[PDB]
Amino acid sequence: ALTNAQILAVIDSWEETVGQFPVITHHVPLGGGLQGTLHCYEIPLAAPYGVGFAKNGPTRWQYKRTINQVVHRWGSHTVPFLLEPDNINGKTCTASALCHNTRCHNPLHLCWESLDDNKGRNWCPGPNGGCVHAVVCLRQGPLYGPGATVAGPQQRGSHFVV
Amino acid sequence: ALTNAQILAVIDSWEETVGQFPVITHHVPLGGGLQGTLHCYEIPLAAPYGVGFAKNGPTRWQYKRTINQVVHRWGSHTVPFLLEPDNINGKTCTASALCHNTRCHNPLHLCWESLDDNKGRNWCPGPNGGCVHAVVCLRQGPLYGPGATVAGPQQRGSHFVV
DNA sequence: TTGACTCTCTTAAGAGAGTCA
DNA sequence: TTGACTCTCTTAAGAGAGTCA
Ligand code: NA
Ligand code: NA
Ligand SMILES: [Zn+2]
Ligand SMILES: [Zn+2]
Ligand SMILES: [Zn+2]
Ligand SMILES: [Zn+2]
Repeated sequence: ALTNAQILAVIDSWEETVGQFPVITHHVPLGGGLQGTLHCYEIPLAAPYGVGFAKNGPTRWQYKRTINQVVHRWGSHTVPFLLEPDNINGKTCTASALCHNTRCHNPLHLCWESLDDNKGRNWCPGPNGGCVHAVVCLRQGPLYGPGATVAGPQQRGSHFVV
Repeated sequence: ALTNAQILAVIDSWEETVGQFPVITHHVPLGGGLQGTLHCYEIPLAAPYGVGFAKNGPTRWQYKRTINQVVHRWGSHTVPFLLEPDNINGKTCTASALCHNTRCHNPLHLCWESLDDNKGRNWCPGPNGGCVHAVVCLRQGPLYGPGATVAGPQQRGSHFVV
């Protein structure tokens, strides 16, 4: 809600509930042929999910609290960042899952950045493979690699140059 | 159904028309602090665009040919790949602009790959900065870099471990 | 046969808000 | 107040199809 005290209360309440979510260990590529371990705090697959949480889509949830008899609701991954600017360079700030695990709500696996930065982490080589993100990646992106291109650049005639 | 000859004729007509688009020289980052040159053949900003071309959206165009009284239409960037498979690994193949210049229709600047591979090139370090794309990038992606993250992973209490 | 417009849809990273009990 | 559902929207890389003359 409006007051700093109320916001801190929201963050602390959210952390307590998510702190009780099942902790699941995931072993992950770091880049450079190295492997690491992440501990994700995963929201349940079906109701009940936890105090204040409800599912609004297959892998979308919201956190709800009643303050001053008014209902305040936020995207379930956004709560750690309620005290942060909600935009940057004219772009909306988004909750960005460093572990690439949508059910995870571990705030140590989340950052707050533009949707472009967020998406781009899917192709990052990872913290031991050359990641240059200022807020460093926790793992190599799931989509990093040579790709599966069907056809490359080509022309039939002689009208074009690179 | 259009024959291979008819399809080849469509590709030849497209190349002949696009080859007359204005050719614009762009200096671009290659990665590794190096600079290169790309020559883009750019569709005009407003009508007329060229024989067979029409704008269906702000930066979307289609190419149309009528053959034996039947109207055929294709996405304007897809024509170089009409003789290629149209899906791979169960994913639709898409025209992927290696020059990251949407108005460009230079077929030497296009490849044919899944939408995920396509998008991921936005963050590639480039052909001289460590690109691992099997069909190599022509330049460093416009979104490669440290990013502009507003807040990193953090907790208020002690409920979480990484 | 052709040009110049119109509209809506896909994907996978993200969101807001309403209806009931 | 709290829980468990419903619906649609945003972005930036990509698409298909209709109307009229
Ligand atoms: Na993400
Ligand atoms: Na692209
Ligand atoms: Zn996680
Ligand atoms: Zn990274
Ligand atoms: Zn180009
Ligand atoms: Zn590349």
